[PDB]
Amino acid sequence: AEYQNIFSQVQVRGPADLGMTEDVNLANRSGVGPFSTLLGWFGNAQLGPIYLGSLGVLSLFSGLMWFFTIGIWFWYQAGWNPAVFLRDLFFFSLEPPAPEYGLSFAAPLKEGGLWLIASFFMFVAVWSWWGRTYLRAQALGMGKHTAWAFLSAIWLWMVLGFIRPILMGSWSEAVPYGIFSHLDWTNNFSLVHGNLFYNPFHGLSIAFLYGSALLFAMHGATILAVSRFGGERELEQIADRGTAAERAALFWRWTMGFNATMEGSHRWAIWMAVLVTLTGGIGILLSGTVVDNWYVWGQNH
Amino acid sequence: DLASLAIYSFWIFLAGLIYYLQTENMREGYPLENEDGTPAANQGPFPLPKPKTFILPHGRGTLTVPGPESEDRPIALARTAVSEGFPHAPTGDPMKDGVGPASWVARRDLPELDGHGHNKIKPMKAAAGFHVSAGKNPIGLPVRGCDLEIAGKVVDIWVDIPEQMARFLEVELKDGSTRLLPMQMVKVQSNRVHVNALSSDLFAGIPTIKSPTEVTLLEEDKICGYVAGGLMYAAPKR
Amino acid sequence: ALLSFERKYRVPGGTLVGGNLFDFWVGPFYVGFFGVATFFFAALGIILIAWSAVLQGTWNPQLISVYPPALEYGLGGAPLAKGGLWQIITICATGAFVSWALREVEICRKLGIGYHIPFAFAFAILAYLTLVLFRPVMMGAWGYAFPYGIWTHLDWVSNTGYTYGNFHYNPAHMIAISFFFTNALALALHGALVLSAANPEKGKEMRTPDHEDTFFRDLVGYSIGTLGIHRLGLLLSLSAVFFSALCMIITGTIWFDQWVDWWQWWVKLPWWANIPGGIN
Ligand code: BCL
Ligand code: BCL
Ligand code: BCL
Ligand SMILES: CC[C@H]1c2cc3[nH]c4c(c3C)C(=O)[C@H](C(=O)OC)c4c3nc(cc4[nH]c(cc(n2)[C@@H]1C)c(C(C)=O)c4C)[C@@H](C)[C@@H]3CCC(=O)OC/C=C(\C)CCC[C@@H](C)CCC[C@@H](C)CCCC(C)C
Ligand SMILES: [Fe+3]
Repeated sequence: AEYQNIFSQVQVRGPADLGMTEDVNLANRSGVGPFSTLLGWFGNAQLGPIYLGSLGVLSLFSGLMWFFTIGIWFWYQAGWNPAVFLRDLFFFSLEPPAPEYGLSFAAPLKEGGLWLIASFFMFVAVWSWWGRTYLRAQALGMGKHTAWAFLSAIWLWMVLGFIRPILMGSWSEAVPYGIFSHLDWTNNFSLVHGNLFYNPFHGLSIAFLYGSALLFAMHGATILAVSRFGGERELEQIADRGTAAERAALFWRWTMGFNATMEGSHRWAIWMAVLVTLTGGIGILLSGTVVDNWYVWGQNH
Repeated sequence: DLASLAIYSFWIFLAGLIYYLQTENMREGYPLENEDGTPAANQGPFPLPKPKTFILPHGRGTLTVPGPESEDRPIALARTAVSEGFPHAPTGDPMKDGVGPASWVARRDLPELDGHGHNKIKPMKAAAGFHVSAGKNPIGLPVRGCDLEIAGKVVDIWVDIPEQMARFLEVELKDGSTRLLPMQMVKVQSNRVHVNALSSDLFAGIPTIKSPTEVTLLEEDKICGYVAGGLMYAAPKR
Repeated sequence: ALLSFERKYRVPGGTLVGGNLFDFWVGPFYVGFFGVATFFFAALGIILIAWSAVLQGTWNPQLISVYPPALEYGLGGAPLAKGGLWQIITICATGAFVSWALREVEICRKLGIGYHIPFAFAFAILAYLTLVLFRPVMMGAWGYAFPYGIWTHLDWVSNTGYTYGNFHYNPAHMIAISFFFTNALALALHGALVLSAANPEKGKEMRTPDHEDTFFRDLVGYSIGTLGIHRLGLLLSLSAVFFSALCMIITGTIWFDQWVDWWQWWVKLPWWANIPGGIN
């Protein structure tokens, strides 16, 4: 049993870490939460503190206002009966306004207005959280990478729920809120546009999605394999290359004939993942607005 | 047609991206060299990027890459063949000499610092409030190498203060001196700590540290280097 | 020929087969015994494909396709041009993948690192083997395996899925997709954290892992840690490919009806089956 660094053999605990103070307004950080020994076998045992400024409460609130909206509707659809609710949970669905109403905010509450309300709550939840992304990084003097990458996820989501429905002239074109129904939505979207397999942006997007699993498997495994020379201390291995970063480059270079740097590998990483939603959103955005049929479009590129 | 405009632009943007990425990944180890240290002829189709400079945080300096490259250390190996592409035989004891899978780099001879400028790693005994919170506490266990001989006893754990994690066991020898073993190379069991990499007689050979309450990056390399090397080089005695 | 710090690692030893016989590099590439294995199996495979090409009739890559024996051949051989070429290419691919791994193990022993990479690779090899060997065997025919062509294998993906309705309703295919998506989440996050530390605000100095922990706790109340994140990527990755193999191993074998209908077990539970209202 040669050991693998997948689970910790011994946990070690010290005084709670209240973290770095940079330009952060400490008035908004809570106090430390508890310490999970369970979590601790795999990563850090410490919960919190969390920073909750004004934008944080906004996000957390409208967010919470996005999830009760769908939930009263789901509860209605159950006829207020709790055993039905559980039974039919994946079946309930909050559908958007019918095609007759185009982009109007007119549609009755019980037949599309609730959709828009929840959507509204979601819109301000996601963008305010995006702000939070940038601002926590500013206060720490860090680069803006997290926010840029998160923007790429926002792009797909924006395009499905908001931009594409607008460009197509109606909210009926947007995605319902339900577990099964959003899946149906997806299958049907493909059927109606001549099969997304013919959409070259769909293919790219798969390429990066699979690519992400490939890269993160590679990366994670590589770092764990050189964790016997401190390889996970990636920032210092950036500033002063050790044997960990050398032995890792060189496994790849002996394997496939080229390699990364400790820093470089993270660039491959951010881009591999980000391109999933970058290409994905373009592909959706062009569907029905410019290409009614990917098969057909494909026959002429 | 707009969608074939989009896909064509994208392939172009993607070629530029691979270019950026691949050159970004040349800020170390390049230029390529012949087995004897001189610049190789075929450097590949990618040019080196324009230098960048990281500012280090604790009065600790700059790093600028690409930059002049050198091992800053003797490499006890010699060629075993008359042309490019073969193994280089250890000219001495490879464990002692720091070659092969016993290699270390000439990293800085100072310790890694936390965000507050303190030593990142301390022995637990000098780490205020720090204690084992779960799993078998190794302290006091005998340490056994791959010959199934006892090589000493655990006398503390060195802990990463900011990440609250075990990084080394400090082990005492018949001698009364101690060595660090990397936490990742030991198996803690209920009646012992087992070390498959090293045989009892190779413990004394583990590179030692100059101060008993801190380790420099240079020292960590030599130690980690040395114990990983034993998986190949202690294999006779295993 | 060498990275500037490479020489000190290029030592004899590590090999699993043949001692020093194949212990050498060609340019940057190490060469196992398993370097030879993978060249042989790969080259043979490629030749057999350039060939299966001329017998089906092209030299264009979006067209070239190689189909398994048709369903009637069961689990037995089939004339070269009528699917045996595929059978043999499959043997060759398995040949090259397993070697590539074993070669990886050899590189690991030489570098004195752990086996985590080739181990991870092994999950991919098992996904492939599920599609071309384990599923087809449990099913009676090489004909259920997918064919080797850029666009034709997508046809297969689509015919195989729609045979069970909307494949979304495969529950294990659901777990698996979660893992892929979460993985890409973690990958964007991991990359952006490390990078936003190493390339901070500008004129400013490199941040630290404490900064990285701090950023995450500020943002979401928790931070997994630089060891954790790499334990996590690995797990999320492999889990996704594991549940991928699970979702197809069970399809056409223990479950062969419309996947949507499977969920009827939940809704038909006695305590709430007959109660009225709701969707059902
Ligand atoms: C996994 C579930 C399905 C499947 C579903 C899909 C779907 C759905 C799609 C693809 C797509 C792809 N699939 Mg497929 N694919 C399957 C199994 C395979 C296997 C295999 C050996 O098992 C291979 C080699 C491929 C290869 C491919 C590529 C041609 C393409 C992009 C993959 C990628 O980037 O992944 C991540 C890997 C990397 C980023 C590493 C780079 C790998 C390179 C690009 C692969 C080159 C393969 C070469 C063309 C064929 C080998 C010939 C050699 C000379 C021997 N698929 C199974 C049957 N695959 C997409 C496509 O656009 O097709 C037109 C697409 O939409
Ligand atoms: C039969 C079904 C169709 C099909 C129809 C579609 C459709 C329709 C779409 C895709 C999309 C995708 N498909 Mg396809 N897909 C098919 C077949 C496949 C196959 C295959 C055959 O094996 C594969 C591997 C894929 C793979 C993929 C992905 C590459 C791509 C989604 C990227 C992503 O990360 O989304 C996940 C990421 C997001 C959804 C962004 C999330 C961002 C927001 C901001 C998160 C908000 C969180 C919110 C606050 C709530 C959280 C609560 C928290 C706990 C607090 N498809 C077939 C042909 N596919 C998407 C795409 O891009 O297409 C080009 C898409 O729209
Ligand atoms: C219309 C089609 C159906 C559908 C039918 C199927 C079918 C059918 C299958 C999947 C499978 C998958 N589907 Mg589904 N699926 C649909 C919609 C989706 C959607 C979506 C957004 O709607 C998503 C995200 C997914 C996602 C997924 C994944 C869980 C999985 C693909 C990855 C995998 O297994 O890789 C594992 C990786 C591999 C197999 C690659 C192996 C690589 C090998 C080992 C080495 C290759 C080396 C190469 C040759 C070398 C080249 C040379 C160098 C490049 C130089 N499906 C729709 C509803 N889906 C597949 C699955 O589960 O497979 C087990 C599967 O068979
Ligand atoms: C398990 C997690 C993920 C993963 C991990 C993973 N992949 C890996 C590794 C790891 C850890 C490696 O170490 C190894 C590597 O070297 O990466 C650079 C690798 C690898 N994964 C690769 C590809 C790959 N991985 C994929 C997926 C995944 N890999 C999972 C998502 C996919 C997908 C999703 O489609 C592909 C395409 C290669 C880049 C590399 C393995 C290279 C190799 O084995 O070389 C040997 C063989 C050849 C060079 C020649 C071709 C073989 C011939 C017999 C003929 C062709 C066969 C036939 C099946 C063609 C099919 C045609 C297609 C159109 C379908
Ligand atoms: Fe990393």
